[PDB]
Amino acid sequence: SQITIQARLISFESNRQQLWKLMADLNTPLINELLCQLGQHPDFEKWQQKGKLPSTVVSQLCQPLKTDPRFAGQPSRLYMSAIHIVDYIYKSWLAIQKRLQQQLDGKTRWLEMLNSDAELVELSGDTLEAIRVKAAEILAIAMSLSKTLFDAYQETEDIKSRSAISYLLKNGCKLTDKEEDSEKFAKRRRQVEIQIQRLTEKLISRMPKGRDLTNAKWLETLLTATTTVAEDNAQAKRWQDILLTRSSSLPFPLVFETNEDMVWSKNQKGRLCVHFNGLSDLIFEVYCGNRQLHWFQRFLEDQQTKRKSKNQHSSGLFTLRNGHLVWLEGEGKGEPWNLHHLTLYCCVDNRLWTEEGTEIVRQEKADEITKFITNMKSDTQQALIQRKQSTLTRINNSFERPSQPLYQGQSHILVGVSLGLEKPATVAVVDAIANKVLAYRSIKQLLGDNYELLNRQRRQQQYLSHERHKAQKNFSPNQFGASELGQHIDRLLAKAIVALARTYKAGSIVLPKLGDMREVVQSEIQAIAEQKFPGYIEGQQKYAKQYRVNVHRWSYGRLIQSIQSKAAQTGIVIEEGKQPIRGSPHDKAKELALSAYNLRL
DNA sequence: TGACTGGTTGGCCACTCAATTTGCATCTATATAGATGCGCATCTATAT
Repeated sequence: SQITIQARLISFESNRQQLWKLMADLNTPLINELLCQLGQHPDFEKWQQKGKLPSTVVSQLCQPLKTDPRFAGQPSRLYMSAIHIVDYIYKSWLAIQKRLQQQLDGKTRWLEMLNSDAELVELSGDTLEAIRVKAAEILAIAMSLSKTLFDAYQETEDIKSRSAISYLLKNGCKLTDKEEDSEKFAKRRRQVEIQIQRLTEKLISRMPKGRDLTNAKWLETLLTATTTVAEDNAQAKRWQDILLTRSSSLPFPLVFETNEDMVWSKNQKGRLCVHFNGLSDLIFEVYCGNRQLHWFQRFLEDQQTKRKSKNQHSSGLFTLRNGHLVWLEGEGKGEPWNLHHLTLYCCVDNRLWTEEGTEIVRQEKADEITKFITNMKSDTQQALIQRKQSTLTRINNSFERPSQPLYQGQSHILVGVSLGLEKPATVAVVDAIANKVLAYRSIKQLLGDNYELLNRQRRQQQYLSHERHKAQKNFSPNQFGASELGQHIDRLLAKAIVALARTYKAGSIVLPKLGDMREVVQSEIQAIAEQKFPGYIEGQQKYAKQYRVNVHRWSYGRLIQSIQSKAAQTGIVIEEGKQPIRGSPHDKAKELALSAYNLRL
């Protein structure tokens, strides 16, 4: 449901320079608090096993750095911004590492389980029919299915008769009469080996890096490498890998996770202003287009409404949720605080705009807070329960807000969206009780006046990829791509799909479980290419470049998110299902929506 | 007393095969104009 809106902040130099000095000084303990985990912390491998960072460890590394002679000059809210960012860095990276570990194991199982029909006969000492009969018994026992069969191979080895359980699993949890081609099986088993290899490589990841602004390592390395002689090829390359590294120009943003830690006001000139907790001397002026101003007026109205009411209304329902203050990169020459541009990005929960939507968040938080208090039931823990119960009481007192009746769709009408390489979207609206398609749309309809933009995107990707190649050979800085055009097209389709869902009173939009299509294609094309260029690895990589590149450029996750966002701002439910391997783009969309309807029970 | 601040859970070449075009040689079975030979009319001559 959340959105991010933005404004540039304007102030006189003294204020934009003082804030830069604090952020160039704050950017450094964001580096030192990474290193205090990256190599200093002894428990680190226990966290990599569990997949989660302990909720207090970054604060317990930061608390003694608050008096460090290098870091002591900063407000209490700038240290909380440091702790926030470093918590979110590790809390992300450990959660990436854990899903990779789980995938590697979850296929190391399957590379053991996957056997040819002849190997099952040898391993069982029995007929492939005896295996078909035992596979029929195992389905009769089971009737969670695929997991239950995996568990019944992980348990219940059963005098190697788990051979028949692998026979079900390789057949997609079904009986098969046909006996398989050993060349097709060799390609299949090789794809798993490739996925296993690729996972054992990706299992090791570069320990998350800090944004060093100082150039000190680079300058020290330059004067070392030019005046001294390396003792090894490894040392001479270690200096090369440092000297090639581009250094950052921007400090990490400030994060203000409490909405009240931004204070709003109106300037004499009638313009809006803002100030931050601990920087309450530095008034900043808001500059934003009238297409976004209504939120910045709402910020000040939410604040005035609470202050006019003796704090009896809660910022648990303030339209602003959190702010990220960032320096966007400028152009040309000048001091960093005169060259770059302070920009304030406000997280906003869009459903807090209206009274009917605010009531949803009131019920959502009142249920979550009630459960929290009953799960809790020590000294400061009682003070925390005072924060919570003052919220649980205050959240019932309403802000005066715009009214708009909630959208309601028919529980039987669904929009199916089918994504692919040639057709980025294609739509079928199904009445699932009639089994009747109400409408279909192809791309030429689904973004209408804008259909020239798909042809533009394909021209621009091809044109600009060649210009980047020509530019790199000359060391030109000019490096451009179609990324913002692809982002616009994915947003045009997201608006049109939801406008169509509203038009037909659909209860939900259905999006495919595409999963990691990029890795799957990379393994399939490799297992095939190894049969056509054996030993010539450069020829294996050249086999289907344009197909592999087009799959790595395929924006399916960004279109899926663009539709999710616009649907949840409108109130339409999102649902999911398996996308058919065969059929036209329409048939894919039709069967996808009907499948998601069948999954209701 | 209402402000401030602090808290905190595929490509380049070499080789092969079906085909399918084009040309030439060899029947072949009919169509068609010129010798050749009776079969009678017609004229001439000869005799009682």
